[PDB]
Amino acid sequence: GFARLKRSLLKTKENLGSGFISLFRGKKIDDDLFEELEEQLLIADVGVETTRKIITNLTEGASRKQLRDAEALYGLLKEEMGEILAKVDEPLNVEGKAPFVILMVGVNGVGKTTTIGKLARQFEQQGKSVMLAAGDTFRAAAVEQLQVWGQRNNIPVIAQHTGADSASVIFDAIQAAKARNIDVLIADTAGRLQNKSHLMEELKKIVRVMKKLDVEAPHEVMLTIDASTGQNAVSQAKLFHEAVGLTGITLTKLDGTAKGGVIFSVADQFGIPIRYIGVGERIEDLRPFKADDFIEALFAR
Amino acid sequence: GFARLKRSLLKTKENLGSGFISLFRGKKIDDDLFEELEEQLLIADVGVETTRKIITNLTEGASRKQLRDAEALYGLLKEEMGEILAKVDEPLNVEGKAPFVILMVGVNGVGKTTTIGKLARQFEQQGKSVMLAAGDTFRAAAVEQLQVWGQRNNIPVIAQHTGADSASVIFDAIQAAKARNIDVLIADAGRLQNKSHLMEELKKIVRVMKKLDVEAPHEVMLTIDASTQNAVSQAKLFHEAVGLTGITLTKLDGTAKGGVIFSVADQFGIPIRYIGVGERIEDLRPFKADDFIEALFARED
Ligand SMILES: N#Cc1ccc2cc[nH]c2c1
Ligand SMILES: N#Cc1ccc2cc[nH]c2c1
Ligand SMILES: N#Cc1ccc2cc[nH]c2c1
Ligand SMILES: N#Cc1ccc2cc[nH]c2c1
Ligand code: NA
Repeated sequence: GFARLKRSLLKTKENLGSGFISLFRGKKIDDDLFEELEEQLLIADVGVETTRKIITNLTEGASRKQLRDAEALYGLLKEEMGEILAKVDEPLNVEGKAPFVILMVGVNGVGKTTTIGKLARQFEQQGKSVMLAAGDTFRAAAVEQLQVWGQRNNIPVIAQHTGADSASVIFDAIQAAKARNIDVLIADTAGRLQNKSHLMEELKKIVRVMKKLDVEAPHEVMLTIDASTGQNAVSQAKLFHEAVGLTGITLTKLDGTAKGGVIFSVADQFGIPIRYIGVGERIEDLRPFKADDFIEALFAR
Repeated sequence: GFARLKRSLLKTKENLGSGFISLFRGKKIDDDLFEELEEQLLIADVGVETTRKIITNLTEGASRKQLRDAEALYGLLKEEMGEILAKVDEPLNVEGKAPFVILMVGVNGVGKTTTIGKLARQFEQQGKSVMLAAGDTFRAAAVEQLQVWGQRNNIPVIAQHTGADSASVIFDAIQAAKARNIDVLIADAGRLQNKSHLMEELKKIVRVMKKLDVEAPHEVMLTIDASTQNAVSQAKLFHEAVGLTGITLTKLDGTAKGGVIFSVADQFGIPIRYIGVGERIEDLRPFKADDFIEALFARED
């Protein structure tokens, strides 16, 4: 089962889920064993504190049943890691708002703009009318590409001149979305790396200006991060969460990275729903995150 | 690849998968719509019981999600139909036995003998040695076709005179396969005229097999023809008569009634090992439920 997800997770599977099978084969449960396991979890980008949590519950659970063969750790690990992901299994529901405003935050070059396009096309396939706000206002090439993408797919894109105030663009977009009975408004934002404090105050300004038109907006604050960037994904999540308060995460580029295990760190450290995972190039490969599917593909033996 | 798979399903896609799109376009979610959808599933050979389950789950999930637009039923239906096939998505693994014995059951004229040849060539291509047993012993023309095929393809075929005891032929083939360290033995009657006979003959075959290897047959594989509820009915008969462990469904291409795969999956819960979607050896595809669903529900809008 799950042949496509298993292929996407091939490099992750070398260290997590099925990768544990060779690590445990014919070993006994002792400190040597748990030390090897901790090393492997850290190599897989699971994170220092998440790994310590797993080893602790795993060691206590082994002791209680007086488990002796390391092979018996497998089911316990699958349960422990499964519960980490279950806590952030919650599909995004955009129904019933006029418009449902998604604020897309995150650094440039990690699939934020790709994710906007795929979400837009999915929502329109669902029968919703979508509009985009080109809030990354100082990147003239990014804004023009977004506008060209909108013209190609008959989706309105609200934009202003290079250097325009992003909070102004997004205000004008909410106003236009409301006038045009738009169901989902997806607002891009700047993702420059220099000067982190400036970007964060810019996002807080956007949120305050939105609330001049709708106090429930933004209805979703969605971070996009790229699994191939390993722990940098965690550090980005922390920065954006502390600044504007995330309500959802999209984790892209799971296919072809050995660092997919960063999902556990993201899930455990923040408890924010992971709404979507990106497991390939298709629109349909931005998949709603389903924890038990992910675990099954990972641990399938 | 995936593009050939989509093309091979175009006729079934008229009414299932992407065939649902025109049905939902601009409609409200009400009983008229669910009635039309139920009728469309039944026409596609999904089956009364399986259709009732799909419609019930879809209706409940639409309510809970508070859906407004019929277009949004598409993703829920893709998930419901995908879950039916996920539950029978276990691949056949023929490795590690001397020989791995596949007992091929099914009626005559549904691609059973074609499937035997394609599997034999696929296994050979993977580096495994293969033997066939001509267990359809009262049909002289069929035995000779199988012998001719084995001659043409340099694969040994164990056979006896017309009217030989099937279980004895298969007994002799397992003996020979074991002596020659053959990796895979594929054993071929499929007469439904007196079904009480055919079924008792299968139980005799299995009993005799177990004299030489208590694990044999390692797989009991039914073959049925997707272009034929006859295929649903043959699976019921063989399922109750013998313990099926796998199912091959042939001729999915060029037929517009692709729902039998869903009815078979849901009613019996037996793994679907292979689907035949064309004339080439490789068009007998190891079944991947996720690939199949994606091809069936592929949409470009
Ligand atoms: N998916 C997606 C996508 C593809 C191209 C562009 C260009 C600007 N935004 C885009 C989004
Ligand atoms: N265009 C624009 C616009 C309109 C109102 C406010 C309020 C704060 N920024 C704004 C920008
Ligand atoms: N693939 C295949 C195939 C087609 C015809 C016969 C007849 C006896 N074995 C057969 C195998
Ligand atoms: N050829 C043949 C054969 C040999 C032994 C037994 C035992 C039961 N059936 C058998 C058939
Ligand atoms: Na499968």
